[PDB]
Amino acid sequence: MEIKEVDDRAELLRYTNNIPLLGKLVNHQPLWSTNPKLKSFSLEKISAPDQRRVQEALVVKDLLNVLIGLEGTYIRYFNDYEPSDPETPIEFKIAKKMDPSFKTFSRRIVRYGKQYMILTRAYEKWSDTSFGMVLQRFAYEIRRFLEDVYLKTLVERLERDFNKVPNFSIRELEQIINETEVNKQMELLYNIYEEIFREIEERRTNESSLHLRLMVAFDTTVYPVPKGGAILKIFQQKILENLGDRSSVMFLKKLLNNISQDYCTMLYEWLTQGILNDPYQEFMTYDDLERAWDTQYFIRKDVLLRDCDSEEDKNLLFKMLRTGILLKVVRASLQIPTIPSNSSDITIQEINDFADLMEGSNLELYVDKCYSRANEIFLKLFFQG
Amino acid sequence: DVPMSQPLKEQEVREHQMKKERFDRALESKL
Amino acid sequence: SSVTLRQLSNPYYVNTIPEEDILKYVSYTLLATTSALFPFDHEQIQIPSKIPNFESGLLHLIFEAGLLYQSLGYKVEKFRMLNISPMKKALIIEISEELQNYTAFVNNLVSSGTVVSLKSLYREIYENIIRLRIYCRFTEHLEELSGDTFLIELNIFKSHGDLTIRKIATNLFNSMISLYYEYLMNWLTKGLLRATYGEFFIAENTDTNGTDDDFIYHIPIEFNQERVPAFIPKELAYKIFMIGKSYIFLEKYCKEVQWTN
Repeated sequence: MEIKEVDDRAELLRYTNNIPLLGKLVNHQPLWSTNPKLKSFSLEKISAPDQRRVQEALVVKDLLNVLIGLEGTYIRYFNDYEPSDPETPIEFKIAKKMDPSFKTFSRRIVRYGKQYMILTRAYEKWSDTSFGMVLQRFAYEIRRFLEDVYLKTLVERLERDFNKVPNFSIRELEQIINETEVNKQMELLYNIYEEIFREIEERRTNESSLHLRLMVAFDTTVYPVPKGGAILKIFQQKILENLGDRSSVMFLKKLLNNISQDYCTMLYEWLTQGILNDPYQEFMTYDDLERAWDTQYFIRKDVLLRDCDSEEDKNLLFKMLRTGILLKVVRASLQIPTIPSNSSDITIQEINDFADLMEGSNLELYVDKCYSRANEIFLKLFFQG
Repeated sequence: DVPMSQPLKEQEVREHQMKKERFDRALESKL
Repeated sequence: SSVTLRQLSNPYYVNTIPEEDILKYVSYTLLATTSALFPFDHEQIQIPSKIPNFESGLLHLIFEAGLLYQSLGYKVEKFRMLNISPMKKALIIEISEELQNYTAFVNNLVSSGTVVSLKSLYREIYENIIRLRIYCRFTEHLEELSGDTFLIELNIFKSHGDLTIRKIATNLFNSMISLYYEYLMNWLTKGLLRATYGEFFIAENTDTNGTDDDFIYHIPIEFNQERVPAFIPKELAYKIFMIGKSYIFLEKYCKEVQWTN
């Protein structure tokens, strides 16, 4: 094929003021549609039987590039695709002159390429500090998936076979994508992306407790981002949607198990030490005062683990708050950063598995233990000290 | 059905709690 | 029969640069050096026309590391030539450490002979690209910022959900804070305020005005509560101040040097 003279240049973007911390800091290749670079090939010239195999080879080469977000020779980015503006929709043009069997396979395969680009873009966006902590960890997990699985498969299994296997065909390509369940994992992640995304678009679009209260307010602010419990709930819902699919739920559970580690760590310290450190505002609660004893408390309704429209959850919520508050008071009175395991003889194990804690009335017992420790320590000091 | 009152202790207990709450709420509403 | 799909596609790429030539000059570009194949300028990488857009796009991604590497190297030199807070140097040192690690990594992959494709290359270097991206953003306007400011931002990043962010933010912090520790020691054991560049909350009071220029009633030490960092409880920040102030009082005016020493 003939080559058009196009002067491309790789360079750093000069302005990063609106670029996510982990986003791309460089420019991009010009699009085919503006700077073709190669002379067009008509396809029809090689459409005959026994020429067709070559057309297939060319199509597969394109799919390999499509799967990592690059256009190919006969598969081109959508005309209104705008690589310099990462809001742009992702779509592809398939040369109409391509054998229809390929056009069919291509649509089935390109779809994963679309998910790839979207997910890649999504985790980059999510690196911003405006996003919740759990979501940031999720973004991390996505990124790792892509390197660990998605591309691992593409690079070591598929490109390698294109290069070395005499009978590799587009038929096998589809088979591999599915038999390794990489596509399944992509779909699950993708579906999560869409759910989060949709929820965000909605976020963008839109007294029964008095006997036990202190100076506490219910924070009903609906955040643009489903931080804290709001993300965790999505995962729970996705598990419910996937019930009966053991592979899927195991996958999803691994993600939940990973993203929830920091949340439950934050919770642990609040409940066993009274120490809450929530720079990303994920937590179910926060207080005033960032003399200073007139602490007001707030309940972040929007990031709670339980909606608390039931008596049991309301009771649990308040016990949890009290637990942490009692502990905070003790630390303040003793002027200690921490309350030791050598205090009241109650051992509170760390939360190892968030979902396990949410499952069954485990919060209730876990919290009762926590509460009890806070209470016994508090009482010891107040009565005897 | 028999046109009868529900039990009396319960009626009084409810009155006591409502009265206590009426008082408490007179204050809770500002405090 | 035995012909593979690549072998079949080859006749249409005859006028383009083969993978081997690309690989042979890519590593040089990754280390931000230039080459005939990739005429890398002080800023831009010229991309010759014999590289198709598919490959160009992949190379824009691969080469990001060279571009980031180049940028970081330039600022390291920028700072090397300046008299700056040792805590900034701590960051500079960490940048250099990362660049050294990058280098070793790249050379390992390249010299191993195991990179036979750009896709493989991209996947392997991918993590390092990210690490560089992180440093590149963290070091923006490094020269406009004070050492405390960075410690504060690092503390925020240390809680970030991303694990690489935590590792880097943590390590950068640790490097810098260890010098904050040293500043505190200089103050605590010597009563010394040195090379603070305003980054330390205790400062020499140079605001003299004739009366007491000989420091008879006043010892010229400021306690800038507003500059006290998050990791030092106010009570201690003040206590720290008074320890060094007392050290000075004592050593300078009472002259109980043997004890003091």
